[PDB]
Amino acid sequence: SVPTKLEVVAATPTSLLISWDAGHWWEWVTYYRITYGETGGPVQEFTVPGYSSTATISGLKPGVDYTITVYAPTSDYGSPISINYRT
Amino acid sequence: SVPTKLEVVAATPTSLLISWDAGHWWEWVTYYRITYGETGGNSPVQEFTVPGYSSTATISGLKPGVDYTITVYAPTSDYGSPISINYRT
Amino acid sequence: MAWLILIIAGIFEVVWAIALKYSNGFTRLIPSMITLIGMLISFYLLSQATKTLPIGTAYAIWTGIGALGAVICGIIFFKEPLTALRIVFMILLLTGIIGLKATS
Amino acid sequence: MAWLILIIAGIFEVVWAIALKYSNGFTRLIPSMITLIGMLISFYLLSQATKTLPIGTAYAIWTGIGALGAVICGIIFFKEPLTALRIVFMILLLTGIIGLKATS
Ligand SMILES: CCCCCCCCCCO[C@@H]1O[C@H](CO)[C@@H](O[C@H]2O[C@H](CO)[C@@H](O)[C@H](O)[C@H]2O)[C@H](O)[C@H]1O
Ligand SMILES: CCCCCCCCCCCC[N+](C)(C)[O-]
Ligand SMILES: CCCCCCCCCCCC[N+](C)(C)[O-]
Repeated sequence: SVPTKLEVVAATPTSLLISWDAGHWWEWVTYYRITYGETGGPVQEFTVPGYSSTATISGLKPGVDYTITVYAPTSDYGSPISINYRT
Repeated sequence: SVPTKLEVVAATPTSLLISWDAGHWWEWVTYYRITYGETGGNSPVQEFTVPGYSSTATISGLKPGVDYTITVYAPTSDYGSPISINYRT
Repeated sequence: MAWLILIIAGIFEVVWAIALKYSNGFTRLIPSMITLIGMLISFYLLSQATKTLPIGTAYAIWTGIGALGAVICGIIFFKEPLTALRIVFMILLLTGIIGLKATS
Repeated sequence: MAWLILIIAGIFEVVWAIALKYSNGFTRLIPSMITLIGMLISFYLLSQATKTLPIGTAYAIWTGIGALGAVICGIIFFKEPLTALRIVFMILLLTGIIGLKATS
């Protein structure tokens, strides 16, 4: 349920501008935790406040395929989201 | 009562460092609001609040060579009247 | 006026209490933001009322309103069993609040 | 032991109550600081004591100690009034609160 529709609004070889649907009203969580890393094999993470539905991922290596995930504060919302994207 | 001994610790053409005597631990307040403006100038005075656990504060973005009047306030004047100074940057 | 603030303060005591449970682990934005604002408003209005009113009187009426409005919200917005005991307990509560105001 | 930390949780409810009276509307540092920490300690120990004890009985003893304790320290520290009527209406009020929270 929350969150959903993780996309890549814009992307350079070293940066991805992701977004998602925070739901509405009763589903808006306090914060999201965005993680990124190579789809192969340490992950890096950051957190955005729950009111904002976009996030920017920087410092990526061009040409490498990245898996981006957006987690809700708890599992009591509706499973995480995960997408793959090559810079 | 409080605050007490408002002085300019450090000064720069564009910035002033100010300090005051917060008093005893039963005299401490939860915030001071500080006021600074060109003395006599037609410009209204700028203002910002400082945590009451601090006896100092830095005032930035000042016109060099202009005289300013700084004032430190307690939350209420029931404690002590506000203290003011005049410093030329 | 100090009593008017206490009434409003006790009103916000229950709203952040019900918004705390409508929030999960302090995770739902809209409920969590109603708990913090509600708390800050409740505690602020209480500190104002205690500037001029006795602390033991201000605390009791503050908790009393929050406890009273909690039952009024449970009976109405939750389908709560209305007990003869709860009625007389609520009566004792409003009796004490109105009584303290009259002895100001 | 879960009861004793509930008593202490109610004692700190009196702590931040008297401190809130000394803060003069969250203006005087240290009383305004004993108040903030006093209710976080109270809320924490309460959530710990409520994790074992009945949520209804735990709250009734939680605010009961805090309410009565606020009335006692007020009439002592701040020389708050001690009228025959006021203590009667406080009893009615405090029992009304202790009643509604117990029957929940
Ligand atoms: C948790 C305990 C510690 C938390 C304390 C937090 C205090 C809030 C910080 C700012 O406080 C407010 O700032 C206003 C700034 O404007 C002040 O109004 C002042 O400013 C007006 C004009 O600006 C003046 O006319 C008034 O005399 C004067 O009340 C006023 O003092 C105060 O409400
Ligand atoms: C640091 C111990 C925890 C409690 C805080 C109490 C003291 C905080 C304020 C210190 C005094 C502020 N002052 C007067 C120096 O500006
Ligand atoms: C207004 C006249 C009646 C006043 C008393 C109403 C309630 C009496 C019955 C309470 C019974 C509950 N319990 C647990 C004590 O048995």
